[PDB]
Amino acid sequence: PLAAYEVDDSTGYLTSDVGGPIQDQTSLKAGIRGPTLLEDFMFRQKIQHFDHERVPERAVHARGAGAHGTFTSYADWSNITAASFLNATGKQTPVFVRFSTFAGSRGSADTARDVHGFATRFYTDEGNFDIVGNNIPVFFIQDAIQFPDLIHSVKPRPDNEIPQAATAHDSAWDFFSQQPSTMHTLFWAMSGHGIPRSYRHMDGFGVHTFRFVKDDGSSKLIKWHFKSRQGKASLVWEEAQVLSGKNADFHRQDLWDAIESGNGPEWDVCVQIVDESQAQAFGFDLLDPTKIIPEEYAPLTKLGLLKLDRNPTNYFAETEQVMFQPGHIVRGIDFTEDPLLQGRLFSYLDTQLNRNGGPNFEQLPINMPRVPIHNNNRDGAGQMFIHRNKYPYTPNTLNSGYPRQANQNAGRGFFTAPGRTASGALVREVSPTFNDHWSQPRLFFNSLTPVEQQFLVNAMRFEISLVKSEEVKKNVLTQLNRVSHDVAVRVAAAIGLGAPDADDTYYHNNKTAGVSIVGSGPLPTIKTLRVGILATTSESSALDQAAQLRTRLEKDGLVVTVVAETLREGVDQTYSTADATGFDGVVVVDGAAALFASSPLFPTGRPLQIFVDAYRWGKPVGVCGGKSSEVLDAADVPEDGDGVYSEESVDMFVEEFEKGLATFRFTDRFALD
Amino acid sequence: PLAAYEVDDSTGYLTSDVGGPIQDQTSLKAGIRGPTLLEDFMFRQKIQHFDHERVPERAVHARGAGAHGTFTSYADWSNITAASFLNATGKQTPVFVRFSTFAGSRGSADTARDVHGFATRFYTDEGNFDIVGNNIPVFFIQDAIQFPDLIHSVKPRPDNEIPQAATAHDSAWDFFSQQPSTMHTLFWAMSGHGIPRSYRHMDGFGVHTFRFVKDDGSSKLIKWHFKSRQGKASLVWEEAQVLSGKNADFHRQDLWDAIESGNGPEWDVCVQIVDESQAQAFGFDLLDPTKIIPEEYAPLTKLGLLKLDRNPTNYFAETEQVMFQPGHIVRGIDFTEDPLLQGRLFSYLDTQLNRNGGPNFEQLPINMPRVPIHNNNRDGAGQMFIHRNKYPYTPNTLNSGYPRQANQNAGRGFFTAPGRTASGALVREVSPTFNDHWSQPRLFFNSLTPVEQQFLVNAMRFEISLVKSEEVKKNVLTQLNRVSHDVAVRVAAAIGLGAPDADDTYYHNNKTAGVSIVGSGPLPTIKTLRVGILATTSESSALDQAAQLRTRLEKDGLVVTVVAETLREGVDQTYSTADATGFDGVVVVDGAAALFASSPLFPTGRPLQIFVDAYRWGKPVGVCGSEVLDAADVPEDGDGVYSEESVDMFVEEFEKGLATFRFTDRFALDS
Amino acid sequence: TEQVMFQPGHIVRGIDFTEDPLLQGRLFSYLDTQLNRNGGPNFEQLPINMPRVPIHNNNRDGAGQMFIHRNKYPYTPNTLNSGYPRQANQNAGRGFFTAPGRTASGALVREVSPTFNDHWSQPRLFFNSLTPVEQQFLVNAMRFEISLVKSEEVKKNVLTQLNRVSHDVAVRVAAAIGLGAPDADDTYYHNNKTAGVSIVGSGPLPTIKTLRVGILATTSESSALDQAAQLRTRLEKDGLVVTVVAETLREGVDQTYSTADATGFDGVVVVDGAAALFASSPLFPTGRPLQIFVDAYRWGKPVGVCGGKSSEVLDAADVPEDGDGVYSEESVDMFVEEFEKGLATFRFTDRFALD
Ligand code: HDD
Ligand code: HDD
Ligand SMILES: [Ca+2]
Ligand SMILES: [Ca+2]
Ligand SMILES: [Ca+2]
Repeated sequence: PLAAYEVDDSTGYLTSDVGGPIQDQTSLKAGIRGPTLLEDFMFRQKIQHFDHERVPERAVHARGAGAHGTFTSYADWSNITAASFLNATGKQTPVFVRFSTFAGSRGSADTARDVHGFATRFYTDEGNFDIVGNNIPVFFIQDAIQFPDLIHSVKPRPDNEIPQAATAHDSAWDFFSQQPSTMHTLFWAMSGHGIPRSYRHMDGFGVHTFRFVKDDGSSKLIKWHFKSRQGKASLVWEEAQVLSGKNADFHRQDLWDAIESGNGPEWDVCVQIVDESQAQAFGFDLLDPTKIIPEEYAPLTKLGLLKLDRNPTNYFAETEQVMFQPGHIVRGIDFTEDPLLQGRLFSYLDTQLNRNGGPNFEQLPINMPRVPIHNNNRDGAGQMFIHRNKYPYTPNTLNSGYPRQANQNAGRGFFTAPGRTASGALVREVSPTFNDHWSQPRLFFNSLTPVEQQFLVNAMRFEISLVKSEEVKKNVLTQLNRVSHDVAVRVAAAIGLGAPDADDTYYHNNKTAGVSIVGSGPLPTIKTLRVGILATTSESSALDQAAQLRTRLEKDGLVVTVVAETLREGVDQTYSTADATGFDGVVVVDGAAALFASSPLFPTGRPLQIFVDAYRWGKPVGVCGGKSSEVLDAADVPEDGDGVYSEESVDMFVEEFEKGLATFRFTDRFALD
Repeated sequence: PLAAYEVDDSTGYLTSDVGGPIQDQTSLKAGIRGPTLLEDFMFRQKIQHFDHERVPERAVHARGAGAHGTFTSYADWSNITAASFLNATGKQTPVFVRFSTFAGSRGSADTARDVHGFATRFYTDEGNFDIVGNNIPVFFIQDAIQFPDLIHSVKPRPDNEIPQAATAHDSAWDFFSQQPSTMHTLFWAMSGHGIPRSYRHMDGFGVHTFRFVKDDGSSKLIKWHFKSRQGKASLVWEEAQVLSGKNADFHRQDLWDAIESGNGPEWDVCVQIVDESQAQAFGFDLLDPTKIIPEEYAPLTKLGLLKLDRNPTNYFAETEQVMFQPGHIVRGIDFTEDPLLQGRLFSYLDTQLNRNGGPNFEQLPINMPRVPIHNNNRDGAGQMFIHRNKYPYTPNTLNSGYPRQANQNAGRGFFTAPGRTASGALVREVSPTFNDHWSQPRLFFNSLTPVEQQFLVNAMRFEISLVKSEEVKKNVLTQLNRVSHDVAVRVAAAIGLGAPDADDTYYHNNKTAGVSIVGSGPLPTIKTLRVGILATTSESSALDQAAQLRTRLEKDGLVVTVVAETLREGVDQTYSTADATGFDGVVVVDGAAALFASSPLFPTGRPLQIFVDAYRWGKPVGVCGSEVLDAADVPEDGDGVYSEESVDMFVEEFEKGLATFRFTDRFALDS
Repeated sequence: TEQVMFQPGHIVRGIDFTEDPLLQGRLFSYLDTQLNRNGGPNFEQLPINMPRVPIHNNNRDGAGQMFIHRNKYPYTPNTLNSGYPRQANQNAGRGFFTAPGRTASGALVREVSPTFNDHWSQPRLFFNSLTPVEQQFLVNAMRFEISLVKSEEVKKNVLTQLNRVSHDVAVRVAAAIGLGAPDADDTYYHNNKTAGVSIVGSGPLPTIKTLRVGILATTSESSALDQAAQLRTRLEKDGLVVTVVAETLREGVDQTYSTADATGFDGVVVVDGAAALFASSPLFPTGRPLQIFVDAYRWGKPVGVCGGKSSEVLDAADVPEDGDGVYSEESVDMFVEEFEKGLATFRFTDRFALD
């Protein structure tokens, strides 16, 4: 896809950047034990390059990972949009997607509790079109001017830069409690959507209302929804924390691996579409980025399929250097007067100057379009083009009036939706239509399962209990209470304050479909899911059972890891490196039962800790071979529990265990208030 | 110390950067539901600043933390060096120190297994002097030109950028096994030195041989050693991994807290001093940065005290922007022909152009000297001075010959040690004197305790089992076996390969003092160490027990956290947020026994897991008030296990255990 | 000077923008372009750019950050820094505020207001307001530049636009470049004038202080230097900058004929003791002394000979004694009094031909 820019070093002699063959292993010296010479250009070119390898990390979403793929349109969508990449059944457009967390710096853990980015570039035949989205459909704030306040509050305290990749400190919760617009996103981040199981098991949302614009100039309002074909799934917090230490790269590795194994993830690219006249028809303002349109009021139209199926060749060149902009817009789409979106337009063009160090960042292979470029932009540091047109001004006669102006009527220009209008004073004021900060957070909460609601309360309990200021904590309970009195009461319990009296202004009982994770049924596929098989070298029997299990499980697309004391034929991982965070389900072969009752080869109690951890975190666990009580009794796991399996028959074991993998989590193991 | 540069925003109205009062909470729009206007300069100035907040992270040592302090000279050292900061008994020089890991990016965890940076700036009355050191006294490679090879191999694989902050992958071990100079630093990194308990519980080393130069021109060869006065301590690996998730900020938080509480860490700044004639006298070449001088051959001389006692005011401005250079040298010190050192001098000047974006990085407050600057450097982006001298060239008459040249005999100039010499062909060749890559790794290994040796084998077992390539794994065994056959046998066992036959060229039995962690006796102080008291709100007796334990422990300078199901008066932390990685010792109060036998307030089994984790990780653990110890399966007769009715008897025992710090009998040994 | 970074966005309370679509865009440009010049976002921290009042805001970090901020809670709204800094606006803290009478209405358009469409009437007003010679100078600048335009079609297109402002201008510029002017097109012609835009019409200068007088002398006669010295004293008293020019430097001589040029002077005086120079030396280029006097005259400057013998200098220069702005007195005092009026007059525009 970027094949034209690739550099092959599978053969040949080392050269400088200017093609002179050289060596690079010993410095030039005055004598064998002498000082290094200034004239050693080999040394200096190589070390200068190294000294300058790094670029500024993104200001937000610094930690992330990307892949190439393809978008395919299901129809000719000319009836609703002029957009070219949507103009034909089966029409294919190359994409590049980067996923990310939000707060953390570029080496922070994938499995922090955070908002996640989901940024998609369509290299369309009428220009690059970016949808720069998140895994959560609403944002914290209602005006782009507040962006640095939010980000300052969420990032580490600036005297000591503590804590990394976390909202669990005074400043973030001070901001949330003083700025109540944040409530809706906060509730999302405190649910399982804050700790998704993988990039593949989350959705993407454009967040803002945009416009679809036909060639005749008429427009409709839309929201983007990228709906996962892998299903929605999350971690539990106490698993996430351990995972952040055991494997900071979990999400990027999961994505890389799924793509390498031929299981590249897929989304349905959907929109909600409503009329301009419905901007305030739903009990809120469609310009307000803190609100969703409940699916009951407007259903998804599936536009096409997004599949990621190709890993990058060089992470830095492709993933680190990709520079998205919501200003990368194409004919057939337009902006709205969402004051959050409005300010983003400025920010993303400006910030790339910081990252790239110069104005020619669109010339980087990953940012280049796949159609010709005709304009009078010139010069700048790092200019890679050699322009032939020596009259780069409009209007001209000396280049015969080229390039020609493009617009609604000619050259398939972008155009602002011609129905759009402005009226009134030039104001720095907030629309009173934006003022209800609480009803939609309550709607979201109502729509979770009882155990899911517990998980969310328990996340707030965790975070707020780490806030040092009593006053901030009181202010936090004040805002929570406006969403739900019960939530305030339950989180106050953990922090030894009293909740304030019920304030019912915004209370209600309504629910909406499609926002719950635990409620979304079993996963539609178990391909790529990870099964750990805990075995031993001390019994040839155990290794036999493991091999039999492997054969049967791998037939169904599961990634099987056999664990034992030491590596050898058929064993993938040692107990020393193994951890429950590494598996979606854990099986002990009964040949290995003795290990679950000391070794220099692994930390004491490791085999049993993996089983106990997996059970406590809600995963399918079991013993295969028929003798289960020694292991289960050691783990305090009840033989009759949901998602606990015990069979002698390998075929029967796997048939039951695979249902448990699709269920994914057994939530009956978590206590409720 | 940087007070002149401080900005106070505790009062006043919001202004732009040019002092015009503004607001910053709502955009300017055409109508109340209208589009944002280009003429909103309040918006654009604020968001432009934010857009440009980030600067490139350091190419290595990107993850770090810093503090201000003071160095105090013990003596007048004029008899060995001309260095002004060492020229009088009791002479004080402000310092700034940054500690770091090595491989990880910004945000990665403090408790990765890694080499650690320990970079010290002395703002002397004769210029800034930097010692840019590590916690390990030898480096991987023997020539600066190999640095990008080492770093590429150790940092994440460049197709997918995995794994973060770790040598546990094919490329690192490919390089190690192909470049055997790496063996000595590798053995250090695979020891407890790879996972120190804090910045305060590690030493600092200059690594290279440098020269001390007297005013009379004569020179001696030296090594810098910063010897911790808190003692040396490490984590265990299985604890460190969890810690990296539970608190990535563990080291920087430990440093911040120690300073805030009046317990700023101290080091004795030391040197080994030897004659120029002894360059090759110790069985290796003093120019070779992969070798130590055993303390048996050359004892340490204490020059003065380094103390850190002041946290920064703004992390970015001070810690992130501090730009160290070994080129920051002062009269009385000189370089050697160490080819690793030689190339560092180029690198650290060049690299600040990347970080700062321009040539005036020395004008940042944290980089400024504390004496006047007189030179003819001019212009450049971000120029902060207004130079009065309009004839900035030498030689001149129009500025009366100023600034004047400084040298050995005038203006206290820096001078290259005058005895230094060069001879021979201009070569890109390695000295044969560098060729022994294995003896000193074996020296180091020999000097560790039996269980220390086991930890190191187990770290290699852990990492090498993750290396996918069979051929790389075999190549690694070939190298380890040249250091020790027994090491190669023991790590080969974990990876299902056969160890190669013993090859005894570099085997020996010698030991050297001062390199072992577990062997270095109990900690000389237990101030700052963390005790978690596990209690319950369901019994008032439990809280009374915890409160009484608190009073007695805090007297002795320990940081006490009382844990229970929920927060209230006397309780610091919930079981939900508590972890054994957060404590140096764990005490259960009798009255809370029931908890160790389910709750919506914390994950199932959390209270007993803390206690069990702590025990298995080697910590002092106890019950104050056998029921608990049974449930935990912790033996009452265990070293570092405590069981006492009386709070006074308990504390007195338990504090002895905190000084011992780790009970290593809890770890299995090979064969 | 090099580092000063101006912005129209540097605005204060009591002033506001208009919807001038040129002004509007400038506001973006000057903030952005400083990133290029400075290489980073902290350009307002350069000494020449700093304000002379306290700065209170939550801008942080960036390359070249020179401040050490004490406020560790730089976000609004906060309680952890007690709500500081406080928002400033019309009603509090002397905030900037957009003029509240300001309003917008209509479609979001990339369209030009028809109110902007007269491009020619005001150029005509400007031209009408210049003096005849001044109009000739303008025509001649156009003649100079347009004759260097190589494309025939461009030159024709230029004549088209010129003709819409003034047919006479089009005809006169066209004569120099060998094309015909298009026929008169009177849509925008008029005879209106406006005050204060003319240079040559704005009367004598109000002060001659700082103006430059070159006195051309010689070392060959000790009387020439005595004359130069008398003139210097008289002229410097009135705050003129006097350069005495001779073949070589010495006490009283400021520069050599070799470095001297008419472009260096607002007026040129020859002391009649130096007449023989105006009639070869290794010390300056052939004919330099006469050339300085001839250039000065032809460029419209006051020129003169002081001492009483003028005819040899004036005749060699083809300058008429009775010319305006040509002076010839024996008396130093009388010479200076006359010459200084010529310096205020500044240029003698009768020396330039009209169409
Ligand atoms: C006005 C400032 C501001 C506001 C209000 C937004 N952000 Fe943004 N965003 C940026 C300022 C910006 C940025 C600082 O300009 C970034 C950082 C790196 C970059 O290229 O743009 C960016 C990064 C960026 C990334 C990473 C892109 C990549 O992977 O390279 C994603 C996914 C988003 N943001 C998503 C959004 C969502 C869904 C928003 C709310 C609807 C949002 N941002 C609000
Ligand atoms: C030729 C390249 C070169 C080589 C051979 C070395 N390094 Fe280095 N080091 C760098 C090039 C580098 C650098 C890339 O230039 C850094 C990164 C950021 C910086 O300011 O300098 C640096 C960072 C740096 C830091 C972080 C300083 C801070 O806290 O800001 C420390 C502590 C060290 N290194 C210490 C060492 C030691 C003890 C070495 C072996 C004796 C050594 N380096 C070899
Ligand atoms: Ca904070
Ligand atoms: Ca690798
Ligand atoms: Ca730059």
